Amino acid sequence: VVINISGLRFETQLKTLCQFPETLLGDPKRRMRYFDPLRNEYFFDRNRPSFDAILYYYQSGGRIRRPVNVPIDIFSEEIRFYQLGEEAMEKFREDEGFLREEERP
Amino acid sequence: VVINISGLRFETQLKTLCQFPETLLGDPKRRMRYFDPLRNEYFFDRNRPSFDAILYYYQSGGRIRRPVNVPIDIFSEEIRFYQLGEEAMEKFREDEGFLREEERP
Amino acid sequence: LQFYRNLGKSGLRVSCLGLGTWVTFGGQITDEMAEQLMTLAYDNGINLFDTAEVYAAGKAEVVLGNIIKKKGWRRSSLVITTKIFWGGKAETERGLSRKHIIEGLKASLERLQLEYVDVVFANRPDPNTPMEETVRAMTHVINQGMAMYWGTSRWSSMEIMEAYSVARQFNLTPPICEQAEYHMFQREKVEVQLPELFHKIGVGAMTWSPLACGIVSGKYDSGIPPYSRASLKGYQWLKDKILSEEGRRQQAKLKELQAIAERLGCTLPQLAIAWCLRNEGVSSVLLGASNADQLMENIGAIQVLPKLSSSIIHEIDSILGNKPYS
Amino acid sequence: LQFYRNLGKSGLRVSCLGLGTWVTFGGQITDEMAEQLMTLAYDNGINLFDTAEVYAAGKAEVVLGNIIKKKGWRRSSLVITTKIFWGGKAETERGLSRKHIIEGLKASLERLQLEYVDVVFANRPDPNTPMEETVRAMTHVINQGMAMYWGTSRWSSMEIMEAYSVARQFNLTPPICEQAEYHMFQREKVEVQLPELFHKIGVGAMTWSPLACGIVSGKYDSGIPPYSRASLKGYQWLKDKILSEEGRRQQAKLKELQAIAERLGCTLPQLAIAWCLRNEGVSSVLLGASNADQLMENIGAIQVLPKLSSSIIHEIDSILGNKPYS
Amino acid sequence: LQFYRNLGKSGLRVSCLGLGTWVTFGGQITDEMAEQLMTLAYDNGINLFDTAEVYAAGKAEVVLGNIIKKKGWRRSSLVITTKIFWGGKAETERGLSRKHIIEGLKASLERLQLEYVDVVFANRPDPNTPMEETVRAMTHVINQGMAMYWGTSRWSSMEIMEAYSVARQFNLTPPICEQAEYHMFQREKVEVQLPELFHKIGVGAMTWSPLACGIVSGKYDSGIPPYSRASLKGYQWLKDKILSEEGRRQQAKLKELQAIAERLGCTLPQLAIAWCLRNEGVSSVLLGASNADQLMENIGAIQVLPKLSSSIIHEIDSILGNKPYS
Amino acid sequence: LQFYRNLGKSGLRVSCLGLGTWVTFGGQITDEMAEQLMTLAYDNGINLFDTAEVYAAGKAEVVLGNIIKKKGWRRSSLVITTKIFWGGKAETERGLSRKHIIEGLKASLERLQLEYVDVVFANRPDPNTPMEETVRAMTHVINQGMAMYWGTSRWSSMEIMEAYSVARQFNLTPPICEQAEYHMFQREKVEVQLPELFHKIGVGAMTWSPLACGIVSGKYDSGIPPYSRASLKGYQWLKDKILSEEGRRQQAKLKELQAIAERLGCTLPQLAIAWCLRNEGVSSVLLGASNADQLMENIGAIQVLPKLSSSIIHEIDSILGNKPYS
Ligand SMILES: NC(=O)c1ccc[n+]([C@@H]2O[C@H](COP(=O)([O-])OP(=O)(O)OC[C@H]3O[C@@H](n4cnc5c(N)ncnc54)[C@H](OP(=O)(O)O)[C@@H]3O)[C@@H](O)[C@H]2O)c1
Ligand SMILES: NC(=O)c1ccc[n+]([C@@H]2O[C@H](COP(=O)([O-])OP(=O)(O)OC[C@H]3O[C@@H](n4cnc5c(N)ncnc54)[C@H](OP(=O)(O)O)[C@@H]3O)[C@@H](O)[C@H]2O)c1
Ligand SMILES: NC(=O)c1ccc[n+]([C@@H]2O[C@H](COP(=O)([O-])OP(=O)(O)OC[C@H]3O[C@@H](n4cnc5c(N)ncnc54)[C@H](OP(=O)(O)O)[C@@H]3O)[C@@H](O)[C@H]2O)c1
Ligand SMILES: NC(=O)c1ccc[n+]([C@@H]2O[C@H](COP(=O)([O-])OP(=O)(O)OC[C@H]3O[C@@H](n4cnc5c(N)ncnc54)[C@H](OP(=O)(O)O)[C@@H]3O)[C@@H](O)[C@H]2O)c1
Repeated sequence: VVINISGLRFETQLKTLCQFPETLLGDPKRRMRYFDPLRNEYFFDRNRPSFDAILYYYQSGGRIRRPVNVPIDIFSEEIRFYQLGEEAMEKFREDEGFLREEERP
Repeated sequence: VVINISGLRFETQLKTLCQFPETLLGDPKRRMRYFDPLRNEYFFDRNRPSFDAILYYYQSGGRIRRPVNVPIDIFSEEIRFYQLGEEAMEKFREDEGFLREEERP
Repeated sequence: LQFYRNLGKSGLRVSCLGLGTWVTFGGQITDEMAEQLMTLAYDNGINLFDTAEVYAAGKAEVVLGNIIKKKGWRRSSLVITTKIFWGGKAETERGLSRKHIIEGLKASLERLQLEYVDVVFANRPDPNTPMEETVRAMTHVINQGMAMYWGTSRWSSMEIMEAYSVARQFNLTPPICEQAEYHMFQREKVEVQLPELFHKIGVGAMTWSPLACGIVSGKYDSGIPPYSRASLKGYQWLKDKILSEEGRRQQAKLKELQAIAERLGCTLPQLAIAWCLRNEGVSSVLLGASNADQLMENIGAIQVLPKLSSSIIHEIDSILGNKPYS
Repeated sequence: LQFYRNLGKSGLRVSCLGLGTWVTFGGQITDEMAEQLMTLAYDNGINLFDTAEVYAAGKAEVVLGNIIKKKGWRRSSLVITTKIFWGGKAETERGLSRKHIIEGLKASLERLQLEYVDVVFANRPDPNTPMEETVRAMTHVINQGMAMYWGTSRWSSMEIMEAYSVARQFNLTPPICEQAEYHMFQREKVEVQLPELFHKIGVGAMTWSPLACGIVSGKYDSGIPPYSRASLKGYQWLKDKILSEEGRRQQAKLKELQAIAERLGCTLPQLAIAWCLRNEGVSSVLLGASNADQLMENIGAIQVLPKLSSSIIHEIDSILGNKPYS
Repeated sequence: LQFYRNLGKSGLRVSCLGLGTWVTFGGQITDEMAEQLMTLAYDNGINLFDTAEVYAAGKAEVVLGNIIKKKGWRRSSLVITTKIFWGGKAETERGLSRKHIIEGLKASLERLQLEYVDVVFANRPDPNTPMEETVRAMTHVINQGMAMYWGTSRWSSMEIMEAYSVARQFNLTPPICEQAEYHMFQREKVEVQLPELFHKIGVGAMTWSPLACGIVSGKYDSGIPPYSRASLKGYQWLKDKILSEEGRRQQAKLKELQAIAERLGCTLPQLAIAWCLRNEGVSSVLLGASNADQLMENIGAIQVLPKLSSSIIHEIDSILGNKPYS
Repeated sequence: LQFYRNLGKSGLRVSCLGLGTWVTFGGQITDEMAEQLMTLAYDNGINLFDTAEVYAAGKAEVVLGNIIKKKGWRRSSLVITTKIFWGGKAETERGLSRKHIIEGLKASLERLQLEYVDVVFANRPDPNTPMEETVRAMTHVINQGMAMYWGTSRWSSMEIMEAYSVARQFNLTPPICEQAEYHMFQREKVEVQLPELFHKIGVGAMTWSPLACGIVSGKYDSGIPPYSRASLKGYQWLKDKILSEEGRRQQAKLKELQAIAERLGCTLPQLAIAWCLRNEGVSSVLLGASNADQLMENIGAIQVLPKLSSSIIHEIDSILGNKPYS
């Protein structure tokens, strides 16, 4: 499949995106509204360098990084937009060091 | 629309550039002299990594960053060349920390 | 609803019913019944006429090309299709190679006496020929003028997506349609797979054999009537499907649908044709008839479709029970 | 200024006036007046001749192809256009599909008895056919030799930009022209929209009906003269626009422009034709006449254009008052 | 194993033996032996027939086109090839330029009386013409209809990879086959080089001269028999290769392989043909015969191939000893 | 050195001398001298023959096409060129538009009675037509079969680089040659500009008028001889260039080069032709003659070229003194 993040071409296999069949890119009915049948690709008008770490999340199999240039209020929206889930949202948490507050007894 | 910043293809929607209908890229009579009717794109011969933060200004809706590699005397010219306005120029000011001098009584 | 609808997302406007061609034309029925069968179908607004090059070993086209030559219809008012696959005993005369598409369409454009067909169909998928050769060959016959569009038939939903990813890469033409079998007992492919391709890439659906070769026609409850389809040679595979316990269970399921036919003032073929047309993901239904009194009652099944409410649909689903898992 | 100018930014050199074709050719006027009308227009430097396939139900082309066959003019010295859209009663005979462009241009190349037209026009936009099919079909008839260029007609400024973004993507040919209505009472599109496309992508403008079918001709103040355009059948829509209060207000606005005509030694049609040619964003004006004495006074309106100073323009704007917001 | 196999990865289905053409057709043998030689080869399942335009100075094609015209075989059941290179004394009549491919195939399509050949071969590589001109010229004759595929002959494995990198860049058609010499004494190219191209890009191999012009036929041990190939004029280069000490050492190596022939109930040509077909990287073997009793024993070498076990292969390698370094 | 060399980097093999066509063919000389002039030039190895469609108002081609029809030469052994530019009085009959290239080559392929020319030349650059239209039009006549290559003439070195950057973008065909004037008094363009294009993109050079229409022929020292080129009508511009003081200064510079001609056993035209061929950046020289005794001494100037040492070149440079600044 070919994904076109506002001009930057990312091109990966289909079985890589099918590892997580609940996200935006994994569900063939949620990503179907971003198709482009003239160029045979998916076109997202999002931030460019933030998708280099979203695609590596699918390729590595679950790890979440953060690129150095993109700030935290930007990269916390791309995880919210691509619908990676709270499992992936909390894996982004302790990678930045900020542990969530424990539930009071 | 397709924008070709000296070899790097940036491709965004038209309604994103129409959010700011006073800039260079928002005015269809000021950007019309940079058209290229053989490839159907706009060709600017400017600095390459400085446009990644200009396009994000339109996409996010007003925020101005600065990429880490480009110095301040370079990025202060691209805001002057793309005609983002003094509203966007002063939003670049306190992002770098340098507050402008107050008017004397 | 609409009579003349688009074939998928292309520009071709087809009637929602289309007279097909099989054992009837050039085989079972005579030649004078055939010219009678076309003139009372063309006058009722149907313009889509199908054939292929394996039907009657290349004699179904000579009896179809002779009618249009004699009746004097304008070529611009018709839509003629043609399928390419088995049309020879040799080894290099069956396949989807570049040598057979170019030769098979050229030889089947002299039996039809035309200069171009409207859609040229790939009759079944070929595993030996690569997909780049079949898309390049079908684009060559379109650009030479021998056709106008092309489509697939009996291809899976992956090989239609594979013959589109090639065409958007090498700057060729993608297919516009797909022929998939559809009736009340084979409703898997046209209901869960092809409506996803219509939204993604824009292919249509042109369903064939809506009465399952006369099984849903209700004539096969007490046995085999004489001069039927199953009573001809070469159709033992049909007769062994209705004499078996599986077909008689379908005949047991046709008794209740007989009661729903008379409730709406129609017969059971007029329900089964209009049952297929209840969607928007189906662009045309290819009919088939043996005589005039069979056909004129089948074209009348357009008016049954506004009577097809959601209640009659929801309980026909209860009688059949083969609703696919969505 | 210049007589022979380029059609937009293409290489075609057209005369700034061009004899059109409507109800006159093959309909209203006879066939001997038609051959008289062409020979005294071709001799005055006009080479651009228009027709279509809906005019006189396909009889305006047979009376145009018979003149060029008889008079013996070289095909290389003329420019013949043709529009494609409504040319049949059937459903598959009107549209901008691939089946109608290829067939409609081929059938309209036997009524003209030519081998190719120069520009083939899309007469109005089709919403059912996708834009990729119409650009691929118009590039197919150019490459087969049946045309030389193509252009749009009555398309908006967005669908001309959409049929250019496709052609620059799939390596096809973009359009070169656009036919938009232009006179003193419809000056919106050719003044604020099409001069932006001429600078961006390079299409031209070939305006049609400059006298608004004889409304600006000044013959419609006291009523309907006999043997006029409004006195023919099928033109009640024209007659109800001049009998209404809106048209008589335009007739009230034609009384003052009558005074500006005689000041410059011309009549009111000779002003209205040369008023359209005052720009550089208009490449040609398609005329129309019913007899010889109508036409030779219309071709004489070239010399009125160097008399058209900025003062006469600025106060004609005051009389009309329909200057579009720039 | 399989009789009809694909030509590489294309869609063309060829018989594993194919009757070639050299000095025999139009030269050495007569015309009545030639028609006899084709009818008893076409009836045994062989459809692949080769020629070129340098054979017999353009007379091997007139004797091949006259047979198919007279015998009345369907063109869709045959596969006819043709090579382009030397076919004129002038300077602009030999090469792989655009002027010679288009003219040489057009003139060799009147000696064959056909309308298209199936594969058109480049007979040897041209160093003067750039690779972009030869790929653009071979794609032009395919799109005009004069051929169906194209392939190289005697090209190295780098110039086949260079004529593929061009075709995948300018959106042209790559070659599908390659003719490389292959017998027991020239087995370098088809064993270590061409099996790598079949996995990488998908070209085939169509080997020529499997008996080394009769050297492996065993008739050249005691000298030159009369009416042989070496006993004709213009073949001193052949006779000096078997009279030399190098050829007699091969004749010394043919004495032991004579013993392995009679062990398996065959003769030595029936071993040498079926020795070439032991691979899957070879798609066809181009035969050659002078009379009927030569040919029918050569087509019989299909059944020798299932007798070709790994033991007989491994010790034939011991007798020859020219196994290439893998 | 080499007689038959490549035209630039293409595959066309041309003789280094080529018989041209101007005022001689169809004009000045008769028709029996013309057939005599071609048969004694074709027999000396020259295959390149030039014409255009402005020469003799379209009569230089009818006298050239009649010779090849009568003499019975094979079309595959010749190279015929043709230039397109001014061939009509109308406005739409001169230019490099798509309408004139397609029509002008089609009308000039009936005066030549051929089916295709080898190279079709653009005779001078057109400023009105954009470069994308002329490259798309020349690729259309190549793909239709009406030509084989194309080239420019009198274009600057920027517009050849502009008609190459377009062709490598839209996947079209770039030009292969360029016709630039070259003799001892106009040596600017072919010495400092065109050798850079031969290394960059690979165009050739086909120089025209090597004797400057007979000025270097040495016949113009004592005045105007009768029946010369300057003694014909329409050539006052030539006569005013040799009667002026600038031309007589060249005649003063021809007296010393007369002494260098007799030293090498040749005459002054045999030096001036072989002076042009001293490079490798020039692929052919287009000659011109009025009778047989003029021509056979000009073809003999091949053997003068191995006598052209570096010493005779270095002092011819001293006599002329117009060596361009490199
Ligand atoms: N793309 C492919 O691979 C493919 C393959 C096969 C066919 N097709 C297409 O499918 C099309 C449809 O063919 P089909 O015959 O199978 O469709 P069908 O409608 O299922 O078969 C109708 C058959 O039943 C009979 N019949 C029709 N209406 C009847 C009625 N009211 N009462 C009693 N009998 C009635 C007719 O005569 P009888 O009573 O004598 O039976 C007719 O032969 C063909 O024309 C062909 O173009 C395509
Ligand atoms: N692309 C499209 O969709 C489209 C659609 C329609 C038309 N067109 C083109 O538009 C072209 C122009 O047609 P048109 O007739 O509407 O143009 P027009 O110039 O506005 O109409 C002129 C009419 O008025 C009359 N007339 C002209 N000069 C006159 C004068 N001095 N005095 C009195 N009467 C005069 C003529 O005869 P009467 O007095 O009898 O009226 C003529 O019929 C047509 O030829 C057609 O090619 C294009
Ligand atoms: N692409 C290229 O550059 C190229 C070049 C040359 C040829 N080729 C192709 O190669 C093909 C094969 O030609 P080829 O003749 O060299 O193949 P070959 O099989 O090596 O030569 C067979 C020759 O030996 C003789 N022969 C065959 N079987 C025999 C048997 N059992 N006993 C005794 N003699 C037998 C035949 O008659 P004789 O006994 O009289 O010899 C025949 O002439 C040609 O047809 C041509 O199409 C291609
Ligand atoms: N691409 C373009 O724009 C263009 C334009 C013009 C021409 N051309 C080409 O240029 C080619 C060359 O034409 P050209 O005539 O100008 O070449 P040229 O060689 O400079 O002119 C030779 C003229 O001088 C005379 N002549 C030749 N050899 C002679 C000799 N030993 N002694 C005395 N007189 C001799 C001949 O007869 P006379 O004594 O009677 O003069 C001939 O007319 C033409 O054929 C045409 O194809 C191209």
